[PDB]
This record gives sequence, C-alpha cells and structure tokens, in this order.
Amino acid sequence: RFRGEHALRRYPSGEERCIACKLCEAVCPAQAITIEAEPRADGSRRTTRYDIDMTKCIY
Amino acid sequence: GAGGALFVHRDTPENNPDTPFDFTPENYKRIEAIVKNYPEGHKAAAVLPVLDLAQRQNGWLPISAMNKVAEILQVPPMRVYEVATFYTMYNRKPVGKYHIQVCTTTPCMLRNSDSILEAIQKKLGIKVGETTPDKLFTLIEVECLGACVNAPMVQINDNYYEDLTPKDIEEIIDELKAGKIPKPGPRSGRFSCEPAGGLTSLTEPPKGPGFGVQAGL
Amino acid sequence: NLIEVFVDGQSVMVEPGTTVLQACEKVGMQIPRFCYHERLSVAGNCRMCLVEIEKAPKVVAACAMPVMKGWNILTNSEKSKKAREGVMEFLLANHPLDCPICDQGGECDLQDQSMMFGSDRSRFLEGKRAVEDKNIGPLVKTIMTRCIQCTRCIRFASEIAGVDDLGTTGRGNDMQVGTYIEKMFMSELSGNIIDICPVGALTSKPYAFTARPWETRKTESIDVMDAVGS
Amino acid sequence: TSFGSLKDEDRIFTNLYGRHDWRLKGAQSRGDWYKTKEILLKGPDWILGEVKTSGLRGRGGAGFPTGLKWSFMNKPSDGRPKYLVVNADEGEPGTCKDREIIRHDPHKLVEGCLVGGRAMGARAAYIYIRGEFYNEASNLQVAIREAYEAGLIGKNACGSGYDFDVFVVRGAGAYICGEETALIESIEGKQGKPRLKPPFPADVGVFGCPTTVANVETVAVSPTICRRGGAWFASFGRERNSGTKLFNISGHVNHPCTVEEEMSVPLKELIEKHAGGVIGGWDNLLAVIPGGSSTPLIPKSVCETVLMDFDALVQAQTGLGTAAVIVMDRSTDIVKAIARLIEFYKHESCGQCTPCREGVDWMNKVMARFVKGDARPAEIDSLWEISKQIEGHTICALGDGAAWPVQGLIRHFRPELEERMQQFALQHQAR
Amino acid sequence: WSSTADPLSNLVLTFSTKEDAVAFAEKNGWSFDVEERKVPKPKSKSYGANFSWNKRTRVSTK
Amino acid sequence: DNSTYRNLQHHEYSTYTFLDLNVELSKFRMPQPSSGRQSPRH
Ligand SMILES: Cc1cc2nc3c(=O)[nH]c(=O)nc-3n(C[C@H](O)[C@H](O)[C@H](O)COP(=O)(O)O)c2cc1C
Ligand code: SF4
Ligand code: SF4
Ligand code: SF4
Ligand code: SF4
Ligand code: FES
Ligand code: FES
Ligand SMILES: [Mg+2]
Repeated sequence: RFRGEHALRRYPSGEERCIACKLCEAVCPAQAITIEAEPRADGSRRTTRYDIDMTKCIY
Repeated sequence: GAGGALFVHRDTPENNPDTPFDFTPENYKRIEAIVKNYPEGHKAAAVLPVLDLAQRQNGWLPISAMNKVAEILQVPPMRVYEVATFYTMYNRKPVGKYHIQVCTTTPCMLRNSDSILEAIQKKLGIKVGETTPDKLFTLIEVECLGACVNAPMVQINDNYYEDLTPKDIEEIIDELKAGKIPKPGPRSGRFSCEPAGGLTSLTEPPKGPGFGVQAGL
Repeated sequence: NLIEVFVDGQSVMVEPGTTVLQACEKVGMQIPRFCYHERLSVAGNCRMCLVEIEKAPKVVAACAMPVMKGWNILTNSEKSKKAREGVMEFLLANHPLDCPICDQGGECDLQDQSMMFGSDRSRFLEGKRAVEDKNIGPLVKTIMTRCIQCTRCIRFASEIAGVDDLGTTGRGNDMQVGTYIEKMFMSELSGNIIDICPVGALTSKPYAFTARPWETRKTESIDVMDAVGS
Repeated sequence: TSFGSLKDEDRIFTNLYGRHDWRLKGAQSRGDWYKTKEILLKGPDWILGEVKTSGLRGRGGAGFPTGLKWSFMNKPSDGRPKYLVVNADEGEPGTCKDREIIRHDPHKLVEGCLVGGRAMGARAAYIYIRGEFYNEASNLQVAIREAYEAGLIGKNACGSGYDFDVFVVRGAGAYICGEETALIESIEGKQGKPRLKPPFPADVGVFGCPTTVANVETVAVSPTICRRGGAWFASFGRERNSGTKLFNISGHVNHPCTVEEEMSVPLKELIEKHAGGVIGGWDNLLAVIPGGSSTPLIPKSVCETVLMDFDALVQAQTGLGTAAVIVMDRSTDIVKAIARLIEFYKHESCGQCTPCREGVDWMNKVMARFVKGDARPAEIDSLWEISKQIEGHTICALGDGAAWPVQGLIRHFRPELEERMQQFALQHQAR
Repeated sequence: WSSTADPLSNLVLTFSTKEDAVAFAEKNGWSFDVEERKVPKPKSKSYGANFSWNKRTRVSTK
Repeated sequence: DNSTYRNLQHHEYSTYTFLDLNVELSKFRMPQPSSGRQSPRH
C-alpha cells in the first residue's frame, strides 16, 4: 500500500489507461494535478497535458 | 429473444431512394377512396392504409415506397418511417412468396406448436427466420393471432390454417408449392370454434324476429 | 378565478389548468424530471415526476396532471420516493457505465437526480443494451447508448426548429431515436438539442473531451454574431 | 341461487360457429334489424337508460359501466364531430370471441354500432380491426355494404332522419394498439402509443373530437338489449354482474371452443360441460388463467369453487378480463408458460415509457433465467418488487398487465421456482 | 501554467438579498454593477393540446 | 339445417378485396367534417 512516486499506467496492449476524466484533478487536495485533453487522431479521449507538481503534492 | 431485424436503413443497390416505385392507377383510385374516409385537414390518418396498399402492390416496403407514401400524403418521411418501423406487419425487407407465420404464444404453445414449427423447418430445410433459396417460402414466429381455441395454427398470406398437425402443415406446404391454394380453416374436421365432440349450445333453430321484444321499445 | 390547492398542506392559489409540477414550482419545490421541458410540449413518458395525492391510491404524472380544487400534493411521501427510486432504477439498469469518458460528466441530470432521488445500489444482474450510434452532422456527436428515450430532441426539433427529421424507430426496449436514414440534422438551432438532452447521448463535438463543468468559469455576456443580442 | 345452463332462446350471439347464413338475409331471419327505427326515434336517453338498467359492463378487459361511459359522451355538441370507435384488435392471448362475432354476426355488430352512435350522438363509427383478421374485415365490409344498400345505415338511417357512418380501419400488428388511446393514435396515422388521461377520450378522442371506445361484444349486445328489456339482461347474472358472456376455453382441455354462458357460471362446470374437461380429468388440473395473459393464474384449489365473474375472480386475486380460459394440466412447465407470456409482453411493448419498457425487458430476462434455474432464491422477491414498480407507474395498463402473471406465478408456485433453482445448483455443482 | 497577478480573481461572495449585497459593496468601497433577478415567466401547459382538432398545437409524433 | 358451414364465401378473396369494398362504399358515404385548415402544418 506504500505511496511513493507517481506513475501513469498502460493497458497490456500498450494503450494508456488514462481517459482524461479529471477525477484525480477534482479530488486532489493540494491542486497538484493539471490536465488538458482533446480528441486524439483516432478519436480517443486522451490527455495532452498531465502535470503533477511534486513540490505541491501531499502524497 | 432478439428479433434480428435492424431499425436503421443503409442504402443498397436493391434498396435506395432511386429504387423505382409508384402506385398503379387502380391503386391510386384505391388511395383516393381511402383518404376521404377521414375528416378534412387530417389526411395523415391514412398512413397505415396507404402503406399497407403499397406493400400489397410491391411485395414489401422499400425506402422509395415509404418516400412515395409520404409525398402522396404530404406527411413527413420520418413519420412514415416511424410508422413502418413500429408496425410489425410491414415488410421492410423482401420476403418469400408465402410468408408462414407460426403463432408460438402460450395458448398455442400448450398444444404442440413446436411440432408444427419443427415440421415446417424440416419440410423446407430453413431456419425460423430464413427464406427458401428459390425465394418461395419465408418462415417466422409470431405472437397470438386471435385463433387460440384452434391451436396450433399458422398464417400464410392472410389465411388462417388451424387445428394443425405436422402432417396437415406438410400437406399445406406441398399444396402451396404445387400451385394450388389450400382452403383456410381448421384441419381437424371442425368448421369453426365449435367443440369437436358436438354442439353443446345453439342446437335448436334460432328464434325469429320479434321474439322477446319489450312492450314499448 | 384562482382555485386553492395544497402542497404538503401549504395553501396556494393557482389558475385552472395549472399542473402539479407548476403548483410545486409556485411553492418552491422543483419536482424531478427528465422529459418535461417548459418550452416544449408535455410528453409524460419518463415517469420520473410521479407524486402522491393525499387520497388518491394512484400516483399521477406531475408534469401532465392538472390540479383540482382542494388537492394535497405529498411531494416527499413514501410512495413518491419509492416511485422516483424505481424509475431511476430502470433508467440506470439500462444506462451504460460511461461517466468518466462522457462529456456530460458533472453536469448530468441522471447523475444528480440519482444522487438526490434514487438508490445507491444496483439489482441488475443481467447484460446491458448497446445501441448503434448515428451521425447527424459535424456539430452534434451522438452516442445513443446513453439515450433514455425522453423525446426532448424530437419535440424540440419538430416544434421549435420546424424540422421533422427526428423520431423513434422500432418499439419496445429496442426503440431507438434517430433519422432512420443517413441524414444530417442541419439547422440554425441544432445545438439546443445538445443543451436539452439530459444525458451525454447528444454532446457538442467541437467541445468534446476538452474540459469538465466544475473547472469552467462562467462569464455572463451577450452575443455579437447577429443583431438579436442573445 | 345458481348460474349457468343458458338457453338457446336467450343466447344473444346466434349464428355462432357459422352454421347459418351471416348475410343481411340471414341476420334478418334472426332478430337483427328489427324496429331499429323505433329505437332511434326513442332516442339517446332511452337507450342510455336501458343500458344502465341492463347493467352491462365492458367486455374487452376492464369492466366499466357502459351506461356510465356513454352518458359521459352524451354531453351537448360544441361544434365538433362525434365518433364511436369499436375495438376489434383482439390481441389478448386466449381471445377469439371478437373474431367470431365479426366473422359470423357482422350485421349484429353494425346494428350495435348504429344504436350506440345514436345513444352517444355520434356522426361516425370507426371499427378498428386488427390486420391479421383480413377475412373477418372483408366479411364486415360486405355486411356494411349490404346495410348501406338496404338503407339501414348512412343518411336517414333506417328511415329515422339520423345520419350515421360506419367505416372499417385495418390496423397492423400491435397488441398495444389494441389499447383504446393507442387505438385512437393508430387511427390518426401515428405510432400507436397510449395517451395520458386527462384528456379523457369522451372529451378529446380521435382527431381531437369526442369519441367513445367500446368493445365489439359490447356494441353487438347493445341492440339486443334495446329490442329486449334489460330487466331480462339484469336477470341473467349476479346483482352487479349481469348478462351473458362469451368464454374462450383453450389450452390443455379436451374440447377447446368458444361458447356463450351466463356471467356467473362456475369455472369447473363450464370446463366440464362445454369443453369436455381437462385432458387427464379434473384431477390432472394444475392452473387456469381465466382472463387472458393479463390476469394472473389460479391453482386447482381456487378453480374447484370459483365463479367466472368480475367480483368473484377479483376476490380470488385475479380478474375476469376477456373471459379467455386457458387451462394448464399437471404435465406442463408453468414457469416456461409464464415466461412465454412475459416474452409476449416484451415483444408487444410500445416502449414509450420507462417502467414498462425497461422493467418488462428486465423481467423477461429474469424469467428466462428462472425457467432453467440459473438464479437464486433471493431474486424471487426482487422480481416481485420490480413487477410492483412496473405496476401503477406506467402510462397505460400494459405495464400493469405484464406484472400480474409474474405476481400470480410467484404467489402460487414459488416452491417450484425454489426447487428448480436447487436442482440447477445441484447440476452445476456436480461439475 | 496559467498565472495571475490579481488577488480577487477567485473571490465570490454569497448574499441572501440584493440590498444586503449592495450594502456590503458600499461599506467596502468597491464600485458595483447590479443585475436584476430574472425569473421565468409563468407558462400555460396542457397535454390535451397535443391532439387539437383545428389548431397547430397538434403534434405529429409522440 | 344446422350441419353445414355457411361461412364459405371467404375462400375467394384476393389481395385487394378489402380496398375494392372500400371503393364501392365511397358512393354511400356522407360529406366529411372539416377542421378549417388543409393540415395541422398549415
Ligand atoms: C380487443 C381489445 C384489446 C385490448 N387490448 C388492450 C391492451 O393491450 N392493453 C390495455 O391496457 N387495454 C386493452 N384493452 C382495453 C381498452 O383499453 C379499453 O378498456 C376497452 O377497449 C374499452 O372497451 P369496453 O368499454 O367495452 O371495455 C383492449 C380492449 C379490447 C376490446
Ligand atoms: S483523469 Fe485522473 S482519475 Fe481520470 S482516468 Fe486519468 S488519471 Fe485516472
Ligand atoms: S449521460 Fe450521465 S449517467 Fe450517462 S454516462 Fe454520461 S454522465 Fe454518466
Ligand atoms: S437523445 Fe437525449 S433528448 Fe433525445 S430522447 Fe434521448 S435522452 Fe432525450
Ligand atoms: S406501459 Fe408500455 S405499452 Fe403502455 S405506454 Fe408505457 S411503454 Fe407503452
Ligand atoms: S395464442 Fe396463438 S392464436 Fe392466440
Ligand atoms: S417529467 Fe413527467 S413523466 Fe417525465
Ligand atoms: Mg447533453
């Protein structure tokens, strides 16, 4: 259960798991996450900017 | 159980707005007789009769036929599409020459309607939603057709064949494919919904006019 | 002349022909709804607005039932709450699990009314219905698996925009909303179906995936593209 | 007092079974079209009072006072046309009486249309006949042509100075369009989805005009009541359940048939007499559905002493409905039969409103799992709850009628459901 | 990221009354622009109008 | 005689029997009421 450095995961096929839903950004207490998204070339709902300020995050 | 028939239209060479359809002059006379059964300003009330007449003329309902009905009745083509897709007696796909519709609801299911369906399937060598390779027979399941006391029964082009057995339905299919038209009605020797053992009612001649008439009336 | 009706026992004078929903609105109670729009005609099909009259054994559709003299409307009664829970249960039983990938997101009437009037658990142990998506132009994106068949877009299209190319094809649980043909719903008033759709079935295509409702700041200004001054 | 053993001199629907001529000559050989002009001259109030005294109730499902309904439509004109809509969309599974009346007594139907239209002050009567009954509709049109040629209907009908038209409208296949407001919507060239009340059809009906929707059997028995008394009709039956009735006995019975009897004949006597009893005898009986698919079922215990009557079947947690008596013997899959009924309701659902649409699909799936035991006993009460959530929360009564068979099955054969689930669990756990 | 130099960018205050808000603005010395509350006008609804005999309110679909 | 089925006239009907009967009935009809407009869209 240890909470250390952050990571963005992928599906076993190589596709990114994140769907730009901004639930983490909404729930972040310290507002450490900045998210910007748009439809991809193939129409996927994927992020273009996913920033985490690790000096603002409270882990 | 999914019906297996979609409710969206994709243009095909055999079904597109450029498909040739138009009513015959006789059918135009029939349409003009139909339309004036409804009050002026309510010509949209004739959508079902006119669409049924178009299907009777053409054998089925293409998108061109739907558009023609809409144009004739000055009603939106989307409303015509709504009616056509809602009502199950409208064939939006080509069907066989004889459209066997086996009623499979519980009153017909209690008697061996599954036997009738299996006999039809073996006789024609088709499934319960397919059409014979010679475009002669189409087989479908339907709900109650109003002849429950005469179960099991089928409907083949607005003709009821009732009190059926596998041999009876096989004979009916043989007669249809030969060319002859079988006589609709019960196949068990009954004429109508009367009990098979004998008449338990209406055994005496009917009483004539003015039998139990009120004093003043 | 005005007739006296009661909402939760509170008297209110309403004009004849006023509905239960409008009486509750007068006393300040907003009855839940999915198909009712005050700018459109009354449909009464989503059945979400069912309320209890004090002596009536049967619930009434508040959006379509005119009030009678001396009617007591029990908006927060057990029967009304159970009716709302059942209707929401059916809606979410056939609804898809698309909330994170859905642009309606945090401004969805299905989510909010489920959190306020529905249950917190599901009893649906079967499979869900998936519906093919239509294409009605480059402005409105259609994901019709999320449609709740409320016929807001159809009524708006016809009555307001004078365009009669929207409707329901088929019947039963397989009833679908669309054109039945590859036709683009092109009109000068096409985005209002995006606005009035309570679910993410109709969403803005240029705005797709870009933002979420809680992030946005609202600036109340006027329109300059024409001389109406919207 | 006992009821039954109706006499042929008192049976209203002669020419049933089609053993006599159904034409105008054959109908006039019987009592049809006799002093109809005198009845019309007596006028609306006399006809309405005669119907009210006869105490006739709706013969196409929910039994309401037809006198009260026609009095509802007896309001003064307000500059709009007036219509009687005759329901002949016999979509209820188990029912053939309307088919028999149309095919064998079309002149009785037409005379009843004329009498009811005069009572309601109606200019026209639209007989909405289901599209499967093509031959019945053609016979009806032939009889209507005969009536028009003889001058019995049309302008100066029966030489009485009353103008009345009789049109026949053939629908397509929609058991929901069988419903009265859906019938009205289908006449107007629409999908056929039931309306919300108010407005009631007696105030805003087809084309927006005042219309009264009445069953074929009701309108057909109207002129016989008019020519006869209505003290007589009230004499036949119980106090608040008067007259004769057409019963369609079908299913696991020796002689499936349609017969006419009194309105309070016991079910056991009716089955044993007019239908030859159950196939394996009365001891082989398992369940009976007395009013078509909408009404719940009753076990042999209830069927042992029950009266084929509105109130009598209401006291038995059931309903009379269309008096379609479906018989199921001990050697039947009752769960499969009820599941097939629910599948019928799923297919014959207009899909307008959420409770019936989604919940009926859900109940169809749950019953389909039930018939094979692929479920748990905790889902029986959940199914009951969802059926109760469908009932009473729908626009029309199809949602209510889709829950009553489920409720009856759960109420009377819960042990069978639990035993089948246990058997399935044993079968799958052995793997 | 999006930068700012305005302290009062995120400051929104809630008041129960236009008079209360105006009083607060006046005592705090900021300029203020007041917008009158817009409430929807009452509308007459009828389900029976969807099936009018002679009026255009009759609907072509349900 | 009550032993013969007299409803045998319906083993002759064709596709347009109902509509031809409707056409024949046209002459016997009476003028239809008018809503005052050609269509609800007018
Ligand atoms: C042939 C027929 C079919 C009917 N089907 C339905 C139906 O599917 N659903 C429903 O709620 N009512 C149904 N009804 C009942 C009607 O809504 C309505 O109560 C009836 O037609 C009125 O006739 P009555 O006054 O003679 O009873 C049906 C009635 C008839 C006669
Ligand atoms: S936006 Fe955040 S919560 Fe949503 S999918 Fe991406 S990482 Fe997960
Ligand atoms: S429409 Fe609403 S409930 Fe449905 S997926 Fe989108 S946010 Fe969720
Ligand atoms: S697409 Fe939206 S507005 Fe249209 S019927 Fe469906 S839920 Fe309602
Ligand atoms: S209960 Fe079912 S059949 Fe009746 S209006 Fe609702 S969706 Fe249609
Ligand atoms: S159940 Fe088959 S005809 Fe009615
Ligand atoms: S808001 Fe009333 S039923 Fe939809
Ligand atoms: Mg939307």
